[PDB]
Amino acid sequence: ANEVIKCKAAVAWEAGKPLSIEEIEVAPPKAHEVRIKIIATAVCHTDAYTLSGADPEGCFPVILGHEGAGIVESVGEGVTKLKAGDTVIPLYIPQCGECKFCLNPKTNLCQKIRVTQGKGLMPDGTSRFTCKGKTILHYMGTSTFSEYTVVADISVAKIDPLAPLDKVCLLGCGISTGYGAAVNTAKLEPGSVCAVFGLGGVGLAVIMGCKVAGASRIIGVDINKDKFARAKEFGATECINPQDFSKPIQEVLIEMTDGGVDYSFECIGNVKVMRAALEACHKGWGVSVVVGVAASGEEIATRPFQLVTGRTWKGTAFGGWKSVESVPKLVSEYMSKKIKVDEFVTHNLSFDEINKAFELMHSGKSIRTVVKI
Amino acid sequence: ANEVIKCKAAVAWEAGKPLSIEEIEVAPPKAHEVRIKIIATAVCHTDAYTLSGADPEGCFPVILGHEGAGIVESVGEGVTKLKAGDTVIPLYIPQCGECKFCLNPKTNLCQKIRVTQGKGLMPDGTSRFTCKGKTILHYMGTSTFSEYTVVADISVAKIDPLAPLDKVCLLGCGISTGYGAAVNTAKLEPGSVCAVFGLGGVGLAVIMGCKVAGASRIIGVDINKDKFARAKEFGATECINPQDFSKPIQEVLIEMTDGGVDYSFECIGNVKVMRAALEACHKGWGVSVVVGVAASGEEIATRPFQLVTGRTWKGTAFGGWKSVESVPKLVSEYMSKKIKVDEFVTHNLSFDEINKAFELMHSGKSIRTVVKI
Ligand SMILES: [K+]
Ligand SMILES: [K+]
Ligand SMILES: [Zn+2]
Ligand SMILES: [Zn+2]
Ligand SMILES: [Zn+2]
Ligand SMILES: [Zn+2]
Repeated sequence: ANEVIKCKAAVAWEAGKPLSIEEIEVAPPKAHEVRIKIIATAVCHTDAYTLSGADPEGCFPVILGHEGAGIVESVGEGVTKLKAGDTVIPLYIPQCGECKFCLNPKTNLCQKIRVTQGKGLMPDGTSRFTCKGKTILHYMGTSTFSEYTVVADISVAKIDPLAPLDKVCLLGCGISTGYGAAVNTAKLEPGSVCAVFGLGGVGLAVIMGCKVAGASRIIGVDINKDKFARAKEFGATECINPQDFSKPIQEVLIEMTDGGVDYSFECIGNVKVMRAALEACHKGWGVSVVVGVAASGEEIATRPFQLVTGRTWKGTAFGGWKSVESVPKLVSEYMSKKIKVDEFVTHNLSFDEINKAFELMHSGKSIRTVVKI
Repeated sequence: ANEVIKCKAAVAWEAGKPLSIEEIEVAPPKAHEVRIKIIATAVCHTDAYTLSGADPEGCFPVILGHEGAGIVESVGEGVTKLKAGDTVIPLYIPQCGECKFCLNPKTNLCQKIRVTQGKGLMPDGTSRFTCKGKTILHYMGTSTFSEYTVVADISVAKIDPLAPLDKVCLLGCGISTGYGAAVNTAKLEPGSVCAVFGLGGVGLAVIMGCKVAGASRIIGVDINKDKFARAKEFGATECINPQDFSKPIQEVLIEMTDGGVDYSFECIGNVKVMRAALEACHKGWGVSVVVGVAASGEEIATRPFQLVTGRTWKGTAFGGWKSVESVPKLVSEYMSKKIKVDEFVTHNLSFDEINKAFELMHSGKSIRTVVKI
């Protein structure tokens, strides 16, 4: 029978502090749960946001991480679609396929287990993690910063067994989110003129998506010009640094596109840039998609005139992908060379050096650092 | 040859004062212009707004009015599509049919004459109105509060000769705007749950559109319960007065619809209500359409979280209808009984009593007052 597993995990004991590599215990999977051996994981801006303590919903102690890939170690009772050995990717956006959201083609926001997930617990209201006599919380239903994690059986995507996990773990959030923002949320048409604010992992994926969709122009926008080279490699036709201008960035974009862009994407999480992204859109048919997650309490604003005269304000979560059915297809698109993933990896580290990944992100030198468990 | 015409018109010499019935001179139609004999007109909230003086770009003196219907009296050089005797409706939203906007299926905001129109002038930068030696400005390119008006030849919809002008003049703005907001901007699907804020002419037209689209639930929202009866007559499944609840109206609507509405429409021009309308929308797929025009400088706001979790913020102008090609079709839908127009008329007055139409505006079980020229 499935026994308790003693392994290593990067525990976040408290907000504002680095992660600590600890010996933890991972309980066996209960009914409709799956225990996964994490092979590779990466750090997303969101993991850092929660660790900072700025997240009102953040609770400690906790095992963070939501971009990962591994192998099913064991399954709980009732689980038949998955078995030991299956290659998988943990999902923070599950897909029960039965709730009103899963049944509605216009959304991917399954609500079946959100309450418990928000509390860092499995669907039955308890955690499978313990460390030095203390209960350790789950995070985003995935907790990938551990040699072994337990997730709800609806939070699992079974993928191509030949997929390189040290690469597809990135489809766990960043890449999928930006890519989906373009082809799912915006559904931009061939020839579209697009602007992408923020040239990090998500922004690059948006550009990637705009290129796949056939955009005629893709303008990258970032104050850090060191991000331009890679942005162009991904498809950006040109990049502009807001600091090189003495007028609001939206005015710059309107000027260089004769009215504004057809589609804009904010991939930073800055409400001011969000307003700018909307206002840089063309009158009559422009559409701006909010992809980044802004700090709590912060509000976006603009004059209703902007909407009345034709612009549309949208947002997206995990690129609008119905997770369980989509993630496997995204992996296949990677395997068939339709989308890029390898190009997103700028650094590689061992599990013990996971804090360097946070350091590299904060310093803005990297796009994605893959951590080998 | 076309002579100067001496006729009656309701002139607004200054803001805050009643319109004055004056005897004016209407110059003949210059190149690509059309002089129309106005048979019937009505007052829209926008006319009242401009007259109030609370409008920054509102100039004086001016001949207001933009909801009208009449007959072509004469046309200027180069006009071949229209001729004396044609039955028409003046358009504040043109359709030159050649600009980037007119050629784009996603918008109806022709820009060919926007600049001159905003200045109360014809395309050539001059006005065709004079009174007591003073030049009188045009308004919204229509100036229907006159026995005769002159408009750009692209601001004309040629309609069914059998149409009752004392009725279809309302298709000049109010009805068409609300109706189009539902079927063009929202494009709501059968069975949709809707909420309409503001139960005036525009609001009722939105309700009408929701019913035509097959909406299942249509909740009218207004602080004036006197507007509910007619709202139900037009199709509202129920009406609620925000003042009857302690909780913010969006929370009330979310509770009533188990999550929020599929589509909301703000038909008041209040940024606070626009925010409530958006937040009253269901997670994952809710859409809110701003139909009302807010006061200058005022802005709408919300937490980006609302968009990231699936809601969309939109707006509309004249219901998104390509004016010249759509108005004739709308007249035909009225003639074939697909939509209502007669039910919007709550009062009838003579031209000299036009000021009462404005008095009736500031309150009531009054929707539209048709002024017989
Ligand atoms: K689209
Ligand atoms: K729709
Ligand atoms: Zn993430
Ligand atoms: Zn579900
Ligand atoms: Zn045009
Ligand atoms: Zn109007």
